[PDB]
Amino acid sequence: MEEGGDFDNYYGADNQSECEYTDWKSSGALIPAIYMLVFLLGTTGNGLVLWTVFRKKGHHHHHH
Repeated sequence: MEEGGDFDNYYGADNQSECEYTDWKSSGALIPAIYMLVFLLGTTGNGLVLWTVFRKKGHHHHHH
């Protein structure tokens, strides 16, 4: 029974929107996980097999 008569435009309704109830969900108690399961599957995967082969080549970085 939230009075307010007509014209009731709710107001300050943002008090129930993505503002400070989802971003602060954790921050320091949730990232250490997703960043732990994506650490061995977001870099260790590959992105390297090329680097190593980048110092070899066996030419001159050219192929015109």
